[PDB]
Amino acid sequence: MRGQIRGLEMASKNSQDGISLIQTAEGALTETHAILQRVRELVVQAGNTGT
Amino acid sequence: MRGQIRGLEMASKNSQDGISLIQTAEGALTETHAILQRVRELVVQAGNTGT
Repeated sequence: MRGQIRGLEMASKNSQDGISLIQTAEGALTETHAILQRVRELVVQAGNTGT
Repeated sequence: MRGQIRGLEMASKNSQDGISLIQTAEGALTETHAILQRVRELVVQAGNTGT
């Protein structure tokens, strides 16, 4: 039982680290996203403004 | 949705620029027009005044 409890607690640590990682990469993709929003503004604005 | 909203707003800008362009060229043709009115006055007045 102490085996399972200790290993499980350290597993909780492991999982929280995972939450950290995925949180970082996610916010990174959020920035990527907003940038690409600006990109579409620059593809509409680079519609040659028609010509 | 933010894609469509942003791109659409900048599209409104694009269209208003188009309104500007067409407004300019239109007023130019208006001047051309009135000039050609004077031209017909000068083709009637250059009817040789008959002779």
